[PDB]
Amino acid sequence: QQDYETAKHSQHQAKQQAFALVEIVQRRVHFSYSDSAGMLSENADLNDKLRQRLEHAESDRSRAREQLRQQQAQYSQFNQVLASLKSSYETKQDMLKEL
Amino acid sequence: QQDYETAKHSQHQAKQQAFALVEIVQRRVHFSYSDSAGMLSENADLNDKLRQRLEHAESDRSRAREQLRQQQAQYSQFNQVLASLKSSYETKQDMLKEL
Amino acid sequence: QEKIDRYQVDLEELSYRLEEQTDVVEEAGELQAEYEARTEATEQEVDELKSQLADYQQALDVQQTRAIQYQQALQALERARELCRLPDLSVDNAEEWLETFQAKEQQATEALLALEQKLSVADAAHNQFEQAYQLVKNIVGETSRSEA
Amino acid sequence: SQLADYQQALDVQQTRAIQYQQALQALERARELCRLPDLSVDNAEEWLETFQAKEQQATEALLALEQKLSVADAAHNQFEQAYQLVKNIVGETSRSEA
Repeated sequence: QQDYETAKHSQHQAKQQAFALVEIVQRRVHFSYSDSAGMLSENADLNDKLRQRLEHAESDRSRAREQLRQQQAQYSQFNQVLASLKSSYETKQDMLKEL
Repeated sequence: QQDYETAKHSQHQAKQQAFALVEIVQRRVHFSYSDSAGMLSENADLNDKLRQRLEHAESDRSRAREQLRQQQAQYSQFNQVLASLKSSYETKQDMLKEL
Repeated sequence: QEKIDRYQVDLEELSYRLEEQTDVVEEAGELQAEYEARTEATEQEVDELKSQLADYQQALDVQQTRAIQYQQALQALERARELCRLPDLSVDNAEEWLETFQAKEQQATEALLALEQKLSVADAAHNQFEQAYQLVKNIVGETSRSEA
Repeated sequence: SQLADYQQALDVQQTRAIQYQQALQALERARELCRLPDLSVDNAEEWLETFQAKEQQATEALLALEQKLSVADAAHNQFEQAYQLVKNIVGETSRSEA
């Protein structure tokens, strides 16, 4: 029982640490607001910096677009090959039934 | 799990309200000069009409996104059935040529 | 011989099906390209409208003079006053409310974590229960838990 | 929208700056609570899965422990009955090994 309460506390430690890490993962984009923090500090016309950040985001967005396109192509390829295996196994099972 | 679900809801609401108060605290300084004032609405009319047109463009673009996504799906299933047919026919042809 | 004939018939039917499905799939692919082209066209129309609107508003909005700035503070205060059931909520007392709701929030997190610990042990218990059940089903097939 | 609605008047910028402050604070907090000054947003996912595994191992540990306690509700008599039965069937043995 003593070791059990000890383990409970250790579980609590793991829980808190994991919860923190999760929170940061949620705030993952917020760290991208360091530019927003710097941008806000301008306290004057800053549409130039806005446009710069926008261009950087556009580049990243297109990069992710290609990432997604190739990824979905790969996934679809795997899907067709899996389906081909499915159909082939069905057919083979059928010829086995017949024989 | 139901209990934890409710607890998570409560936690989210508390966190949101806390962030709202953090925002108030930050904007206390901006309230500090709440007396100031400035000009406004110099070019609203054409601006506003153009906002509305842009919004219509947004809505149509969202429509297009939806049709694109659903069409990608349908294409995917059609391709999968095509691949299944491919495997089936190929396996059957292999069986016949074997015989 | 007869078996070969049957399989030849089967191959004919499969060929017809493949032809038809290839037709449908080509139709679907060209429709997908169509809907892409249309969607990118709409995207570019939206981007054009946004960019040209930005161009038009350029000179309008640069000269803020930090004098329309505080209104954002006004809306934030009102949003909090609605979200937080504190009609008395004022920027002067907002700090006590901040610390108080932070205390409640961390308290809720701790209660949530205790709930999570108990939940995370009960769930794994259930998981071993279900894994045993699946093993039973695989080995013998359908049966109720009481039989497990 | 911000550039086309620069009338947004940096309110979103205010919120994002405040959010960055909170994110920095949270990163710090985790670095302490996890005692991982060696940490970054770009790899925090890795330590996150890592300590998800750790919390897992703890959870199954504690789960086995909970069942062990739940069965430990068993009185003393069962322990003696079982040990004597084992000692009869096999012969003298340590209770740690029975």
